Amino acid sequence: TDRLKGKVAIVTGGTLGIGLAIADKFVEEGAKVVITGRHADVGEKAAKSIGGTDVIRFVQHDASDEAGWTKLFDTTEEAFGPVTTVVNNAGIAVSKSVEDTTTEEWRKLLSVNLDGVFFGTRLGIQRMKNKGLGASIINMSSIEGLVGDPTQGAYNASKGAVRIMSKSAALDCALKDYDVRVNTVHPGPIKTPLVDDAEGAEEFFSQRTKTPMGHIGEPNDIAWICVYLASDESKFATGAEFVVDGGYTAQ
Amino acid sequence: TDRLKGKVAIVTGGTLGIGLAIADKFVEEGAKVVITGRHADVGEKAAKSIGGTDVIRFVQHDASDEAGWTKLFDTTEEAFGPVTTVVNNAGIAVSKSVEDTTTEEWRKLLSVNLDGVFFGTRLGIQRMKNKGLGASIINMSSIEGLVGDPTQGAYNASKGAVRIMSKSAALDCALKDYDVRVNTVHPGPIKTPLVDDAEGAEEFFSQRTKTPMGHIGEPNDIAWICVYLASDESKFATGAEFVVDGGYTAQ
Amino acid sequence: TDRLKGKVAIVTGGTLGIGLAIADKFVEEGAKVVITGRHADVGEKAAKSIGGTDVIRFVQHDASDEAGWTKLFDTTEEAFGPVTTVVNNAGIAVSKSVEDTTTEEWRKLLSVNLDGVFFGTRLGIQRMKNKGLGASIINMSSIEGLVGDPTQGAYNASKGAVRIMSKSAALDCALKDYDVRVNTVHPGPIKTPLVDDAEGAEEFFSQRTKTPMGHIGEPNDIAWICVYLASDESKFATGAEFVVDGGYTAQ
Amino acid sequence: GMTDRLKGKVAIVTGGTLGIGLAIADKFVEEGAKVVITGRHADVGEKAAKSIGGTDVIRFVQHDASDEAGWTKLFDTTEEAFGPVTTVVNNAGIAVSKSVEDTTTEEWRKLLSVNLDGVFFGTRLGIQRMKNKGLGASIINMSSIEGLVGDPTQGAYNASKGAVRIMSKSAALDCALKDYDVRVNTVHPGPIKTPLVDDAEGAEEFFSQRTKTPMGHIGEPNDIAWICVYLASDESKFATGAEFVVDGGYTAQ
Ligand SMILES: NC(=O)c1ccc[n+]([C@@H]2O[C@H](COP(=O)([O-])OP(=O)(O)OC[C@H]3O[C@@H](n4cnc5c(N)ncnc54)[C@H](OP(=O)(O)O)[C@@H]3O)[C@@H](O)[C@H]2O)c1
Ligand SMILES: NC(=O)c1ccc[n+]([C@@H]2O[C@H](COP(=O)([O-])OP(=O)(O)OC[C@H]3O[C@@H](n4cnc5c(N)ncnc54)[C@H](OP(=O)(O)O)[C@@H]3O)[C@@H](O)[C@H]2O)c1
Ligand SMILES: NC(=O)c1ccc[n+]([C@@H]2O[C@H](COP(=O)([O-])OP(=O)(O)OC[C@H]3O[C@@H](n4cnc5c(N)ncnc54)[C@H](OP(=O)(O)O)[C@@H]3O)[C@@H](O)[C@H]2O)c1
Ligand SMILES: NC(=O)c1ccc[n+]([C@@H]2O[C@H](COP(=O)([O-])OP(=O)(O)OC[C@H]3O[C@@H](n4cnc5c(N)ncnc54)[C@H](OP(=O)(O)O)[C@@H]3O)[C@@H](O)[C@H]2O)c1
Ligand SMILES: O=C1c2ccccc2C(=O)N1O
Ligand SMILES: O=C1c2ccccc2C(=O)N1O
Ligand SMILES: O=C1c2ccccc2C(=O)N1O
Ligand SMILES: O=C1c2ccccc2C(=O)N1O
Ligand SMILES: [Mg+2]
Ligand SMILES: [Mg+2]
Ligand SMILES: [Mg+2]
Repeated sequence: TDRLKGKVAIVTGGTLGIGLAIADKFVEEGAKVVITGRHADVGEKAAKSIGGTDVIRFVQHDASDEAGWTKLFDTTEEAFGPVTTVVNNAGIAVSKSVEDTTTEEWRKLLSVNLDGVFFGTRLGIQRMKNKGLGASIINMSSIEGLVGDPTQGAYNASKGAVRIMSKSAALDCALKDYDVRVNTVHPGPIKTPLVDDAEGAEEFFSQRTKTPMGHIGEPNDIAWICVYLASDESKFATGAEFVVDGGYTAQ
Repeated sequence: TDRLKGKVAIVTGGTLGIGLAIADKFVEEGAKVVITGRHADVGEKAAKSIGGTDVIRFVQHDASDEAGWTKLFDTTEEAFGPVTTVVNNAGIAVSKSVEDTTTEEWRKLLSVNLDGVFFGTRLGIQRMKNKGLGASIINMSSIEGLVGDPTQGAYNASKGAVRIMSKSAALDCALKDYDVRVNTVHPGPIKTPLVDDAEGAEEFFSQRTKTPMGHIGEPNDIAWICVYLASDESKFATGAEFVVDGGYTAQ
Repeated sequence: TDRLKGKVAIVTGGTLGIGLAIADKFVEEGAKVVITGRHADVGEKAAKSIGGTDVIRFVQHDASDEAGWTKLFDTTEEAFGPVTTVVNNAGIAVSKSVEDTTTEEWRKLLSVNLDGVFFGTRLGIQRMKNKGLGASIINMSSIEGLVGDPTQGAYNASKGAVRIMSKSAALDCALKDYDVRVNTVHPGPIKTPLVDDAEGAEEFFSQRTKTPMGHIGEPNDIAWICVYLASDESKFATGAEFVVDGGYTAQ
Repeated sequence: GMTDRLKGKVAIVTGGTLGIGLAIADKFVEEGAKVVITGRHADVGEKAAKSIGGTDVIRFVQHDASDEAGWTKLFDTTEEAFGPVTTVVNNAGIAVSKSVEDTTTEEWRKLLSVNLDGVFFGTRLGIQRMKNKGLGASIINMSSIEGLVGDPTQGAYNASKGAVRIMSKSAALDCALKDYDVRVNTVHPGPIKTPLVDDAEGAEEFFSQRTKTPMGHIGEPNDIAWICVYLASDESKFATGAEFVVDGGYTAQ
């Protein structure tokens, strides 16, 4: 039995890392999937590496581009039918303390990590409510929405915003019987291009004082909890935080 | 396609309500299960409803009886092989505020809800560590381990204890590369005999000021998260809290 | 006897409501205080209502105005000497679900509630670090930085961002021995002009299902926890959340 | 001029003869409260009381917090000395350096009888004795950062402090819904220099590592006393069911 039977998903930033693995396991469990990203070559190769146009397709869309979001839903519904599932995964990092954060860096990171999740959640509610789809919006927070990090100040702001904004949306949808659920996923450190391109990041976060398991995670670790959250298995889960972090926040 | 292929699970209180559904879906995903209960009559047919002696068996056992835990593991192990999965689900309730709680009520509830979880977790670590089994201890807390209830004082105490004790155990297992994960599950109100017997409770907890979804969940809602937590899909999840509560704690 | 002897505090949005009472009790405990606000008429009287130019002054400044923050510190230090204490209290509300929030409303609320706190915290760290001042940055979050509200989506986002960004700042100041602490305050409902102008709000949040105490608080309730956080009494408190909410988030 | 922040209050501080409790007793008296401190060792207890003030403001009572019957005599004794009790600090607690795996059942029951049952006995009796008297009554239950995060080598302690954390919310809610005029809150110290820490070899050094306490040092008993003063005063009349964390940044990372 396919765990995402009948589901049609948008996965922002689905061409690399966590987003790519969410896409991969979404198709594996029966979902039609549109992945987005900014770079077209990367995006088209990523999509075909999972399957053909009958199951998965790439759409060039910056998650911070408000107007492009309506085209994204229209295109996705054209190819596969009504969207049932939105994974707001696109996100960037900035290695600066609050003290050392430039306003340009601040605004740039928030435009993607916060405005883009807002745009996808607001539009996802409008387009998916009251259709009996078992709709599910999965917003990618982080353990950095739960704890602080002295060199990720703007990132911390954005992931904590996503954490609580998601509860507002969850509550509204539940109280209004919209048949739309909203939850946040909080990965610990995961081996991705994001982490690979940060020199010494994996060794640093593999320290026992950081990740008690003594190693960082893999993209599939996050894909599988997103499968649970996209599926009707989680029909009673809303407004909740799902932490897959090697024990990071437990100490 | 069997998400729990090769797993051997103990499920305390697995003859009614949430425990019964956990066993049901554990076997559907390929796991041998031993369920426990104090009443041999109710417990014997409960085992048969899911299947036969090649998948599931009943073992009479009070969760607060420390010596029986050793017999429970021995019994399970020669029946099905080395135990891989422990779901500490057995629990009782008392409808008293802290002020109105008698010491006998206090002690009785904690012997099951706190001592029993301790016995299963402690022995579960001893018997499952260092065997490459992908061991998982799943400790049933509650939303009542996350927020208070004015007339569930003893219950709140037990569920907050389970919440943080599981983190201790998760951290020690991770730091010692024991290959045992420990997580807690936090159901909101769920239609079970425990709830069916408290008169007017389902209606009370279906109010929007309690559960935002306007209804209470079903035992299968808790079964599917335990499936995720018992499987190797969650191998980076330890010391974390998984909340399935219809939005109850999100407001 | 004076619990804030020698302290020099900037209190943004100090002309009404909570900020006014913070300023009041700060001057009462021997702090020198600059309050800010947008309306000069209201602000000059607000300052005069507490004391003369020797203990308190008003500066017209919009917390979203980044360049003005540098002038605001300069003006405060000219008047009273080096700033020891920054209370990022200016904030606004928008009564819209996520689904109904206009992008105009989103950007406007975040410019005050989030950018304003970022500007104040970042400059505060730069201007107060390494000067033996027992410096303290107090960032005004809300219970709405902890739980969601279906009709305050952007507000929830802002208060969640403030909650976790403040931890980042607290950690970096602690690790670098800056002698700057950073904490967040999380009021529940408080009788202020913000609540009074919102028709039916006080009645709604006084419901026992919302505030278990059956009434909302008053500005001095937040003033006194801010005095504690500004004083050297709290020299071991950093990165933490101080909730004064009538029991709102305890259920 | 300023004013005694605990004028008219009457406090019971369990385990108030050493460490955090002693500092809570000391600053409670400084702020105008009348205090009874408890402890198991009368020698330590009687000198503790005398070091803070006379019997007009503070007295010692030998009492084991696990001893339910003694709680009644304790409140009776405090009433006769000072008047109706207004403030209960459930501070007595002990530790056990064992993982969950390595905890003997005897270590388990002993720690919980003090850390959990003792806080239950004091909270329940505090409510019964202080409800409906308009005293501005406040129950302060001593949890820990170890009621918020785990520690691999304090499994029973973690259990006890997580229980205190949530049981206090139950009591806060019932008290508020019933208009008892009794607030209940928990305090969560990070590592604090006390006899409990001093007697654990290498504990202060371990918890001074930046990976544990970002401030690079542990706190002192007055750090906890001053938040308890706030919680006992009518200044916190709108605070109930909440967690007050004074930990040098430990749980912020
Ligand atoms: N890696 C971790 O340790 C970790 C931990 C916790 C949370 N997270 C979160 O999980 C999410 C995935 O992170 P990751 O580690 O997989 O990052 P990654 O390896 O850098 O992948 C980034 C993906 O997002 C796309 N992307 C970047 N900017 C975008 C924009 N403006 N609009 C649309 N798409 C964009 C990228 O494609 P293009 O470059 O072609 O646009 C790429 O497909 C992020 O939200 C991150 O904050 C990551
Ligand atoms: N129902 C809810 O809304 C809800 C919500 C959150 C959390 N929970 C938690 O989830 C767990 C299951 O609750 P439920 O609603 O399924 O309870 P339930 O309907 O009362 O079923 C409890 C099961 O536990 C067994 N049990 C009772 N006392 C026992 C003991 N001393 N030793 C061993 N087994 C015992 C019972 O069998 P016998 O009668 O034969 O002993 C029964 O099989 C509990 O830990 C509860 O605290 C429940
Ligand atoms: N009241 C509650 O129940 C409650 C609960 C939780 C949190 N809070 C938070 O507490 C803080 C104060 O709220 P309140 O209820 O006291 O609000 P209020 O009664 O509306 O007072 C707000 C104060 O901030 C000033 N202000 C508004 N916009 C500003 C800007 N852009 N720059 C500088 N100052 C500005 C106002 O003066 P001008 O209008 O003249 O500028 C006024 O002095 C806010 O951060 C709010 O989010 C309030
Ligand atoms: N120190 C820390 O770093 C830290 C951090 C977080 C929380 N805490 C908590 O803070 C509280 C105080 O700890 P502390 O570090 O100040 O401990 P401490 O220095 O060991 O002092 C403990 C006090 O409690 C008394 N006590 C011990 N067992 C008792 C019992 N059964 N009944 C009554 N009194 C008893 C002791 O007196 P006798 O010796 O006369 O019995 C002593 O007066 C405890 O709840 C602890 O769990 C401590
Ligand atoms: O992007 C990241 C990351 C990179 C490297 C280590 C930890 C983390 C984390 O927690 N998030 O969200
Ligand atoms: O025992 C209970 C209960 C009873 C009635 C409604 C909800 C709940 C819950 O969440 N737990 O744990
Ligand atoms: O501004 C507010 C407010 C107004 C009225 C009721 C509750 C609240 C709250 O929680 N915040 O933050
Ligand atoms: O009792 C203690 C203790 C002792 C030594 C170091 C840390 C801690 C702590 O967090 N609690 O609660
Ligand atoms: Mg902006
Ligand atoms: Mg709540
Ligand atoms: Mg931590």
